[PDB]
Amino acid sequence: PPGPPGPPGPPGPPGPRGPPGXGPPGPPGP
Amino acid sequence: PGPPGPPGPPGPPGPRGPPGXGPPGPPGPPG
Amino acid sequence: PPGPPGPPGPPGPPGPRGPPGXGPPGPPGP
Repeated sequence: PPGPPGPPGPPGPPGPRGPPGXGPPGPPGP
Repeated sequence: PGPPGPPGPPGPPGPRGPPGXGPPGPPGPPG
Repeated sequence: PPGPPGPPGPPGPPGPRGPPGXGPPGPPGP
């Protein structure tokens, strides 16, 4: 018969970079 | 004597991607 | 007798997309 199965493969590659983040209004003028 | 066994199963997913790179807010109100 | 243990499995899929990034305050008002 065939031999036993081989080993699991390696982890896949990293996922893509996330989306850009979301700043507040600037300071008031004096 | 028999032939090679089947390939192994797929690996797990890769790691989550890195965090993204936000824009400035609007100008402040007038004084 | 059985054959040899089999070849390596394939890589997993890509990981999930990253989270959103972290912006600055806007410019001061006039």
